[PDB]
Amino acid sequence: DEKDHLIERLYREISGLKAQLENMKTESQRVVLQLKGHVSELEADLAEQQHLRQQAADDCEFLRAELDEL
Amino acid sequence: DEKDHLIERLYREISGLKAQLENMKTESQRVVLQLKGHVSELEADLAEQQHLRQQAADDCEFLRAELDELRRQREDTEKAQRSLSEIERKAQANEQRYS
Repeated sequence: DEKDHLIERLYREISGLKAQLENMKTESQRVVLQLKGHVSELEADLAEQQHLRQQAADDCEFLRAELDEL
Repeated sequence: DEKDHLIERLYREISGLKAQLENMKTESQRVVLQLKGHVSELEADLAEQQHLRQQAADDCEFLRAELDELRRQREDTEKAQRSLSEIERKAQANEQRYS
């Protein structure tokens, strides 16, 4: 015993940090994936709705023409 | 002494693990926040589109009805024409018949 304890003590701490790092890495990924997924869903949704908009916009515009014509 | 070397190494491993960790905490915070805002920007961009779509949708419905009515008018005017006309072009077509 002596410096040997300082050694064991330090090894214990290192062992801790490594463990810490891993958990935070796992936790960070479990979230960034879930957030990215939600994002990709929305992007999709937006594209579809963004399309329907243009569709209806063009529609009325042509209807407005067909009318204003006759 | 030989253990002094090992002690020095361990203290350096630790200081590095702490930085390594720290960075991660920081990056994770940034990344997660940025995404969360991206969601909000879309959570909204979407409403934006659903709104304009709907707004335009029933907008055409109205026009579509405007058109049906005008077509109804033309249609009924014709029926009255090809009906009252058949009566005349068969009454005066009847007068000459007796000559």
